[PDB]
Amino acid sequence: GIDAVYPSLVGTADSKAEGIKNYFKLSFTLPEEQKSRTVGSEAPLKDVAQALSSRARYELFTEKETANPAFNGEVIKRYKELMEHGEGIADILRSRLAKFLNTKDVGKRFAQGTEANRWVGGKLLNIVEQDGDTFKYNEQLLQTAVLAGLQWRLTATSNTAIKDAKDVAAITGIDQALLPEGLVEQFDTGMTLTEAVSSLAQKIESYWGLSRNPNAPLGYTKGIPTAMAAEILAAFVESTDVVENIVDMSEIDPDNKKTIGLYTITELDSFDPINSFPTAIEEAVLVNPTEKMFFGDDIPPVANTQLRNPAVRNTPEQKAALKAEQATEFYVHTPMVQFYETLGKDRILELMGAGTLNKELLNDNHAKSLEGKNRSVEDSYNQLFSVIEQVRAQSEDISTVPIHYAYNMTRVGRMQMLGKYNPQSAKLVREAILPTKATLDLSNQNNEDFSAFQLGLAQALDIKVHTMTREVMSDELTKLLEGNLKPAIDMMVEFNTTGSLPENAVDVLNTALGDRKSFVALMALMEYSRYLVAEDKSAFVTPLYVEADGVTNGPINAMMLMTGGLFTPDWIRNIAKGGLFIGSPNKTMNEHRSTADNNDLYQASTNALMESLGKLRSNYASNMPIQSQIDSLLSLMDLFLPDINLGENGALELKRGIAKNPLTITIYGSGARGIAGKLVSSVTDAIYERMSDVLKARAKDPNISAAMAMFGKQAASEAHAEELLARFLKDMETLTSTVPVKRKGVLELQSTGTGAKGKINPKTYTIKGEQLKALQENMLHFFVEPLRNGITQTVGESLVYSTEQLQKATQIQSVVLEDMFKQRVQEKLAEKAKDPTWKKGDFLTQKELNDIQASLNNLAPMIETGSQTFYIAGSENAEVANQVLATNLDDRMRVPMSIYAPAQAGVAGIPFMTIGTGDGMMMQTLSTMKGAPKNTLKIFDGMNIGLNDITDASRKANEAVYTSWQGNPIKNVYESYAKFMKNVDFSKLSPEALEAIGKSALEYDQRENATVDDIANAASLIERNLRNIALGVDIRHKVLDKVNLSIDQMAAVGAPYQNNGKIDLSNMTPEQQADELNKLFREELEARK
DNA sequence: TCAAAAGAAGCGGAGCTTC
Repeated sequence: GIDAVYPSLVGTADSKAEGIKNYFKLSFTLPEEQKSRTVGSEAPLKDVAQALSSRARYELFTEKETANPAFNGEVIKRYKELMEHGEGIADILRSRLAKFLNTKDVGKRFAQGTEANRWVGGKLLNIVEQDGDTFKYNEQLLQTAVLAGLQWRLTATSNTAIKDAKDVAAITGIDQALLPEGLVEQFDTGMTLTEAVSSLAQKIESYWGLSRNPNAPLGYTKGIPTAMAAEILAAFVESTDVVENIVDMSEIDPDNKKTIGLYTITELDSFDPINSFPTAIEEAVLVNPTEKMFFGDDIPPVANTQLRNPAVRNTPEQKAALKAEQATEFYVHTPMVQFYETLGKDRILELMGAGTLNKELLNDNHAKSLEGKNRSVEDSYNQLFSVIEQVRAQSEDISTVPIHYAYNMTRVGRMQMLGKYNPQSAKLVREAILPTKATLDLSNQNNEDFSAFQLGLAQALDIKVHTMTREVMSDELTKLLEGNLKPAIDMMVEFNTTGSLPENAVDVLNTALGDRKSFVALMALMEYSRYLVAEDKSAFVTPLYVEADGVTNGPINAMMLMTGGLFTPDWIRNIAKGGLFIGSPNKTMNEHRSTADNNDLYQASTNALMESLGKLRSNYASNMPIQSQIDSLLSLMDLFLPDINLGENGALELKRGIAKNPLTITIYGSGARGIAGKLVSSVTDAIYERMSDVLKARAKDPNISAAMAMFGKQAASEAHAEELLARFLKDMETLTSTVPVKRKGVLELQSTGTGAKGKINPKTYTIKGEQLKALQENMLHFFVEPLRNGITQTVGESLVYSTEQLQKATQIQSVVLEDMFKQRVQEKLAEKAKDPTWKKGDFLTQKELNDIQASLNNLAPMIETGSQTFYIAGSENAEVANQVLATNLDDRMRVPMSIYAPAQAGVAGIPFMTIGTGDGMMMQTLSTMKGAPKNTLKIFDGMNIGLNDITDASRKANEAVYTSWQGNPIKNVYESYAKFMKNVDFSKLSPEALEAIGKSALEYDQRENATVDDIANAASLIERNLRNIALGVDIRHKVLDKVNLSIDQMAAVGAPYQNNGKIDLSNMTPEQQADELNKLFREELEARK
């Protein structure tokens, strides 16, 4: 079969033969059902080029009757030029093989018997054929691989993952808090070797259309395609389709020896016809294209497995979730597209980005951040227009072309729309392609329709819609439309009348919006002005939406899901700030915020921080030098952060804002040091920006006061702008030269001998490493520490205990799985080494890996809820194989061998379960529950709803929130950890893993003098802890369900979900409610007893 | 801290080494 297709390859397809053995045929086999239309073709480049030569030829080749209408003349012409370029890549490749065969007589040595086809750099020799006194590529495999390479070149960038700080830190080996400025931007805008080759390899093997033989070594099944990828990547470097950049980390940190390769794909012109249809190749080659747009009733198929987690199948309920979301039709809203278009890319960059930095006369570091904001917008813009260019071809009226999007479930159970730039992920696109729409009767402003319309406009305009009633927001929206926004409204009216914009459109918009500016705000100004000129106001069609938005969702979900003790009154008040109201029939978040408590969970945190902060000062009341450090750190923040306000007499006031991100990531398991670095970065980002202001201040006057140029705004006078300049230089002084150190459980100031000193240069200015670290330590001990205590005091110690036990449990388990998998890989390799057909370079077969994985089932690597499946340890590390998989023909581009294997979890257990059983389970529920809202856009912790169904959809959302609150993540972990605890043997563990386990289950002291039996007893103690917590959470949930509850967590609209609790707890203080709930609690315990 | 990983290259044909 396979030999009949490739009968001329070099070698014998028998692992037991003595001479050259051909590992291509030994590792692959023809599939049952055709996957690629090139297998069997003696020249895929020519055949595919012919197939692309005309719509008629295309249709026949793909055995389809009609072809994408986007496949017209211009596109056809661009694809002809691209095919000719494919021949260029092919020629480069053929020439590289020849050079490889000549150097060090590899070719001659290979023909004489040297098994060079097994070297990390010669696996491609498995696809060559004998030709005279040398070898040559098999044209079918080569060309097909080139076709794969062309598709990848056209759409790889758009499919890349977004790299945050964590990623960059892991890649570069530089602490996340110390990354220079545009470093993250530089690495997010390029691909690492692994990222490039991996996606390229996947594409190549896919186009080859064969199947992996389960009994073939991974070194070949994965190696041959990866080796082909490396060569194609090298070829693209030679052709300049791809730019390679070797980043030397020794400059950005003299101690780092890592030199990292970065790969960027030369972008095509935004107006290139290929963009209107960049999947023509993919769609001709693959019978089941996994890269295309979905129009009409061409619905996306349902992913069978969790994203990048083949070991986990999407449960039946999750599959139903995906199906519902993928069936939703999205539509282009022409007015917005025409607006973006009339404004133009350049002006949207000015308006929503940094618009033209050409005046490269602004702080060097600030300039790198501004450049990043521009990129995100620009790429976002071109991607939106490439999409409408294809849509446009589908029909005469682009507003009526239905659009479907593929989705998939992630590790933490979220339904992520696939693709970097889409409605779910890109704000710019979100306002252009919507699933929402409604026909409203706005003829009377007393109608409910108008009231929904106002809600939509107000929320888009940044009015805190969930903090007031419809009525009150109705007045606030009006005062704004007729106020600061009127000039922008009038302009939009003209735009929706003649199609033109003034020359000062950016200024009119920027001035009318102020900090309310955003893409959704542009939609609001657009929709209101459309309504104004509308002929028939009684039937206004708009995609404008209202989002049922979760209030402090993550922290509230955690409190609700993992608090496991008796009920507390602080807890009852605090949980009310998240939508759970006890004894208040039909109460809404709007009434709660305006009538009972105007402070949300972020504020409560900030207020607890302020108290814990004042407390810190007392413990050092006399220590003048410490008081001054705190005061200086507080002074620096007040100088640049809006959330801090030191006032005249010293009154310290804080906004809920400074606790937003920290409260959130502390729920995702973040450490204190990490939070501190985030805050520092905020400060520095603002300083760098103020440095640009100064530059721009003296360019506007060469004599402006240094102080006046930097604080002319914040100040009210001269000597005043001098007081601020005095605080700055002094704050940067004490903060970079002196840092707090915790000794004997007490704080002590220590000099760094690396303080900031010298004449400030507003353009070169930069807060370096040793100075960033200093700010970091001050921020850590004088702000974050008290903030962390405040957070804990707010969410509850009980919840913190649960997350600790959860982390510990999931960690310990991840360790064993990891150590065991690694060991059993070492045992098998130990056998293979005794086999004459095997070689040190080959790894194990997929079968041998599937067996090793199976040998771990009894350790319960999976966590089940009944509707969701989690595999916390799952990952793709290079640690298991610990070896190169393949290199290019120049002995470079050495790609490490990655294997799907369990790894240490760290704190990952927390985010996985809180997100998974929290917002993950909720949205899943919301899209599959009886009467599931239709035509919405779900973004994890919020849902966009068309103006016509905001009431019922919001209520269903709150109901979904309620059923997700019936979850018990700890219980699920208990179930898994308990099975694990009865099959694990801590003596089979290396001292390495045995030590990590001790860290989680044993208190620092007992670690050294700890036997296997010691950590086994402790680990066993953790089982009981979880068992107890799970039992508590379960009682609370049942008890809480017997009382009358009103839930409005997905606030905005004011449609709370009523649980019909029979027991009435109205007319009671939280204290009374706690005692009553505990009576039902103790009572329920007895029941079980 | 979750969402996905992750250094390059001589000599020799793996994996130690130096930057």
